[PDB]
Amino acid sequence: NLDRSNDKVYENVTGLVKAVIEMSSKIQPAPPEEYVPMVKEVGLALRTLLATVDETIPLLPASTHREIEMAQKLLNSDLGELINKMKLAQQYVMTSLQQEYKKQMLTAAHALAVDAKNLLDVIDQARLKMLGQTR
Repeated sequence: NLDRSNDKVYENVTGLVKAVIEMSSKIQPAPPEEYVPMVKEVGLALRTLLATVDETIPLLPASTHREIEMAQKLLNSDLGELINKMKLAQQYVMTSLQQEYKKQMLTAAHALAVDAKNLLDVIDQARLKMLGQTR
């Protein structure tokens, strides 16, 4: 119901989600020299999203602000948890425990994606309350 043609928030949340998805789908058959740069991708995507959000806050109801900020905070946290796991799977490279730590990357990542999506919903709301939509 909201025109997206010039909605970066959306556009960026979409990138972040894709980054995750493509990483989580290429993860199992892959080596560290392949999944680290993938994770870096997620980061860059997350970073870009966050900046965009920052500039958007100044144009949304002071009310919402707090939540959006909290939501932002989570996203960062998530990425970290991901990076930690990535380091782990990186350590136990060719071993009996690699394919197991990778599954933890998967979980971390998926969380990131879910929260990224919620950030969108929170902001989508601000946008609607601001544009003055009915009940």
